[PDB]
Amino acid sequence: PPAQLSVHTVSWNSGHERAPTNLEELLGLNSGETPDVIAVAVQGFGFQTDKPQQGPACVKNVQSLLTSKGYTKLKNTITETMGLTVYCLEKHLDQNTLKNETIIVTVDDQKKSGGIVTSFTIYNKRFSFTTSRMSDEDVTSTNTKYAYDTRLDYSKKDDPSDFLFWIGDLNVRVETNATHAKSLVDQNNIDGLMAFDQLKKAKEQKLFDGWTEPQVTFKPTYKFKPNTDEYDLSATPSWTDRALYKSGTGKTIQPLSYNSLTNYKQTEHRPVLAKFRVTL
Ligand code: HEM
Repeated sequence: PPAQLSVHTVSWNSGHERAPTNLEELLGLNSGETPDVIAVAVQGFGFQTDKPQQGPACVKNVQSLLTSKGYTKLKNTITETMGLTVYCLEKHLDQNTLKNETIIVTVDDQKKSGGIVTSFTIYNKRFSFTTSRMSDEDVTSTNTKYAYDTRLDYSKKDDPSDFLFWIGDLNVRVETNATHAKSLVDQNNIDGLMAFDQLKKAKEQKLFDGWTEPQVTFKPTYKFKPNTDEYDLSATPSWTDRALYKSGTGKTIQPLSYNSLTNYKQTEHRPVLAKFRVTL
């Protein structure tokens, strides 16, 4: 059993955008790191129908790259609006104890909002990965717009998981006007603009209760004019794709880095890559 393990997560509200072919940078493998676990979460439209027949390229390109490095895909789960994939180095897996399980929760009759939780155990420690999606206009269990449901929160279980990650666009925005928000961005006053971010509000309302986000030093990841680093000020600049972490059992989870990937400009949101070291 190792004392520690490393986890990379990436999420991207990628909308209708085709998957990129440079996956190495997206997964944080391009400086030669070899994480134990990799989770990838996407939000968008039309994944399950998969009109563009992107599913086949994804599988082929990801499996190429990751199978070479020792990874096994634990699960891919696709809905109309969300994608969650979890990989782990094959050398950590015991078939007999893995208890690899996923649930899908949907909140609306069109199955467009809700979330996905994938969990598995290695070395007698349980990991859970959540992604979620909510629209501004939906009527919800929380009577808020935030992409939280207690059914997706494995920290509220009777037997809570040891390491928990929640990755995606939480539908948390920056609650101030665009002028003021842009001024703070231009001043690099990231903490000043985070003062207006709605995660703290969601937490006051007991949503994402006890979940921690790594310190944010990067500029808002939305809304960009595609292929540029210029904000489109039709929306207040906001942190859309987030990574939250928790333990249910007093385990240490240490963020190593947390950053938006500015090289992926093809769309209005920039992906966010987080790296953690967990102590078993
Ligand atoms: C229109 C856009 C997209 C569509 C329709 C789509 C559709 C799909 C489908 C159908 C699968 C499952 C394929 C199968 O199991 O046979 C899949 C897997 C996947 N997609 Fe997407 N996707 C899209 C965008 C993206 C984007 C932007 C990413 C970003 C990296 C991404 C990452 C993944 C990953 C990692 C898998 C699992 C690959 C594997 O290891 O087998 N997808 N997608």
